[PDB]
Formats: sequence, C-alpha cells, structure tokens
Amino acid sequence: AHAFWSTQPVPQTEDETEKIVFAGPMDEPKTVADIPEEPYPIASTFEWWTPNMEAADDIHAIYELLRDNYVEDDDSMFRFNYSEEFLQWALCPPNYIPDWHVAVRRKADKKLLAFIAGVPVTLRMGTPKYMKVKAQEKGEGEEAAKYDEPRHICEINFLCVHKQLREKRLAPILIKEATRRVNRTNVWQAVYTAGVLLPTPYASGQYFHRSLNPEKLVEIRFSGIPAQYQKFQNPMAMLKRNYQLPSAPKNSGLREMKPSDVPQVRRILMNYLDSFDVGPVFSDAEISHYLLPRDGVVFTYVVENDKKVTDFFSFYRIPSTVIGNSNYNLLNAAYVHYYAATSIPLHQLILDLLIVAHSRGFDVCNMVEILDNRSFVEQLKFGAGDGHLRYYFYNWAYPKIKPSQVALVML
Ligand SMILES: CCCCCCCCCCCCCC(=O)SCCNC(=O)CCNC(=O)[C@H](O)C(C)(C)COP(=O)(O)OP(=O)(O)OC[C@H]1O[C@@H](n2cnc3c(N)ncnc32)[C@H](O)[C@@H]1OP(=O)(O)O
Ligand SMILES: Cc1nn(C)c(C)c1CCOc1cc(F)ccc1-c1ccc2n[nH]c(CN(C)C)c2c1
Ligand SMILES: [Mg+2]
Repeated sequence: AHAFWSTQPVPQTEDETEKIVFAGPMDEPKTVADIPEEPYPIASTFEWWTPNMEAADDIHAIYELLRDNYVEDDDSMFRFNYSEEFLQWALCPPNYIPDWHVAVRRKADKKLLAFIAGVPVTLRMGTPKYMKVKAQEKGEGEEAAKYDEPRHICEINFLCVHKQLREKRLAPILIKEATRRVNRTNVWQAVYTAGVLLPTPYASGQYFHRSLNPEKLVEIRFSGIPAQYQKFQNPMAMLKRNYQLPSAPKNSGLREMKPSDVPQVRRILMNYLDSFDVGPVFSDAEISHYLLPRDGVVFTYVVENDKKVTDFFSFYRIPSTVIGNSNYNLLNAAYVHYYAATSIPLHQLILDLLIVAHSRGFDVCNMVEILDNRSFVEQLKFGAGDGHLRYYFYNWAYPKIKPSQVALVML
C-alpha cells in the first residue's frame, strides 16, 4: 500500500512502533564513501537546482511555489502563505547547509516544479522516561541509554510538488535526493511532521485554535456561530464578547526580548525542555536566531524585573490564503512557539500572548497539543480543530509517546 515508504528505513506499522523498547537506528550502518556523489536520476526534461536562500530572486521563486501549491487545511478552504522573510528565517538558521535546500526545475523554461528543505537540528531523541523504567527491571539499561546524548540531525520541511505535477511520483524522488545530500554530510537521521498519516508516527497531536477576531473568522468560514448564541438577538455580539480580551497585558514586567536576554532565555528554556522525552538543544546563536523578534515573522516577550528574566513566550506568523477567486482575505494566524514560565502560572503567561497577538492584529492563535499546551486550553478558550500533526523520524526506531512528551515546535 506504500510503494515508496515500504522501501525506507522507518517503522512500517503501528504495532511495530508500539513494541519498540529502545531508541536507535534502523538501517544498515554506512559511511559517506558508501553514498553516491552523483545526484539521484531524474527525467531529462528536469534538473536539480540548489536555490541560494539569501538571493532575492531565488527566495521569490520558492515563495511563489509555496503560496500557490503548499499545505491546505483538511477542508481545502485555506492554504499556507509563508512570507519570503519567514522562509529565509526558517531555512537559514546557524550553520545551515545550503546543499540541503533542494529544488526541481523544468529545463526548458526554468519553471520551479518542486522543493524540499532540510536544516540542522540538535535533538534529544534517546529512549523515553516510561521506557527506561521497564528496561531497568529487565536490567538492559545500557542498550536503553546508548543514544541519550543529543544528536546533530536533519529537520525536513517545505516538501512541495506543483499542483500540475501531482501523483507522478516526484515526491519520492525529492526525498531520496535530500536523503543522499544529508547522508553525504555523515548525518543519518531526520525528524519531520505532517498533517497526513504516513508510516509511522512516534507521536500525534490535535491542533487547537483560539479566536481573536471572531467576526473575520466567521466571514472567511474558519468559524461558525455557536448554536447557543444563535438563540439571541445579536449572536455576533455574544460571540465577540466571549472572545474579548484586554487591549494590553496587566502583567507587569513584559517587554520584547532583546539580544542581552539571550543567555537567560536559553537557560530557562533548556531547563524546561529537558523535562520532555524529545526536544531540541539550542546554542546561544540558535536562541538568538529562533527567538529574537523579527518584524512580521517571530514575536517574543520576556517578563523581566530588575534585569532578571523569569519568563518568556514566543509566537510566529503564518497567514493563510483564503482560497477563492478574487478573495484577498487572509487568515492572519499566530502560532504558539517556545515559552517558559517560572514566576507566573503558564495560563497567565499565555493569556499575555493572546493579548499581544490580538493587539498586533492577529485573527486566531493556533497550536498543537505538545509541551504543556493542553494545560491552558479550557480557561483560555482554545478549541480543538479538525487537523492532527503527526511526528516522524527517518532511520530511527522510537517507542510511541504522547504529544505532551514532545518539545520540538516545527514551523
Ligand atoms: C537522513 C536524511 C533523511 C531526510 C528525509 C527524511 C524523510 C522526509 C519525508 C518528507 C517530510 C516532509 C515534511 C513536510 O514538508 S509536510 C508538508 C507536505 N507538503 C504538502 O502537503 C504540500 C501540498 N502537497 C504536495 O505538495 C504534494 O501532495 C506532496 C509533495 C506532499 C506529495 O506529492 P504528490 O501528492 O504529487 O505524490 P507523489 O505521487 O509525488 O508521491 C506519493 C508518495 O508521497 C508520499 N507522501 C505524500 N505526502 C507526503 C508527505 N507530506 N510527506 C512524506 N511523504 C508523503 C505518499 O505517501 C506516497 O508514498 P507511498 O505511500 O506510495 O509510499
Ligand atoms: C489555519 C490553517 N491553514 N492551513 C493551511 C492549515 C493546514 C490550517 C490548520 C491548522 O494547522 C496547524 C495548526 C497548528 F497549530 C500547527 C500546525 C498546523 C499544520 C497542519 C498540517 C500541516 N502540514 N504541514 C505543515 C507544516 N509543517 C508543520 C510541517 C502543517 C501544519
Ligand atoms: Mg508527483
């Protein structure tokens, strides 16, 4: 049933994943010398291209492919519209490898037909907490702890085939070529997320939304009006009142993060993330990259009293195109990013995030139920949405974990 994925070093069934007891590789061990320097074969009317992700024209090419042909929601009403600036942020973190940005162009007219990108990530992906107990009783602790150290691996994202080339088995070719490029640098595992079920996720979480601008959400059909509110003279005023927020946070100490905050943010972030089974390890340079504010892209605030940072939150922007002819409505969505609370309950910190996002003109706040995200759903009036984000590894056997054991936000 999976002509491509049955050929690949990933768990092949759910049952397989449920029985895995230790973290570890799946494939035969290999050296760089084992991997071909010649690119993967592709039909003669097409060519590999490595866009320069800092060149204006290349980023613009990638932007338009994704704007027109990237992820749509489960109901085909919205499509992600990542900005050019967001793409350069997401794809060019510290020590990124330009060669991991892979495109296919038609030779004759240089039309961009497809894309996939890897970026480096340092990830903790050793045997979980619940799995280390069972292997202690059994005394097999060394096998279970063999891969505890954070590993320098690849994060895959932005796989896209042009709408007009769908179902032609081009996606497997991009994946093989990415894999080859990555293997050439002596990296053997990858992590990826998708809203579709593939063989075979190690974790899966529902996404959740919090209305900030209900009127717009109803107009573009993201939301409907609650039946219960339909029973009133002004259903929309009821709905607006429900989701209404303060115009500013009464949380004293909140300000935008700045460069001087990088070390303390790193410390409080890493202290928190280290409590989850699967999670990133960030250098100072990576904290800087992913969390320092960038206009229209990433927004990050710290609670600081007397030059001591005790809490922070971050969110990023991806607007969704509202699909339709001559429809210029944009769902301007804020996504919950990393955060850490030490001085205030997490729900108070995230209320501040909703307040700020609403102030900055966001229509909705979205998140997946990873981290401690479920702990503030009800009070902050999040609801579950119709999608699920599944988490996968390539060439890594991993026992099934709950999404609340996952600490990697994928963009
Ligand atoms: C060590 C280094 C390793 C690095 C790589 C690690 C793995 C990387 C894995 C990639 C992680 C990406 C992370 C993200 O970016 S998730 C974002 C995915 N992008 C989109 O959804 C954008 C809109 N859709 C499209 O552009 C196309 O429909 C895509 C490109 C998704 C498929 O193109 P198309 O529809 O024209 O199909 P095909 O005939 O060429 O190919 C059919 C095969 O493709 C398998 N398929 C379908 N969707 C996905 C998907 N999201 N991940 C993995 N595989 C997928 C499918 O099961 C089938 O295989 P099999 O079922 O027959 O076996
Ligand atoms: C709104 C809206 N617009 N669009 C286009 C969707 C799919 C939605 C539903 C909300 O979806 C989400 C809401 C969240 F809070 C977080 C994640 C998603 C989401 C869903 C499916 C995806 N497939 N590929 C990616 C990109 N990357 C993570 C690999 C996805 C991201
Ligand atoms: Mg295809």
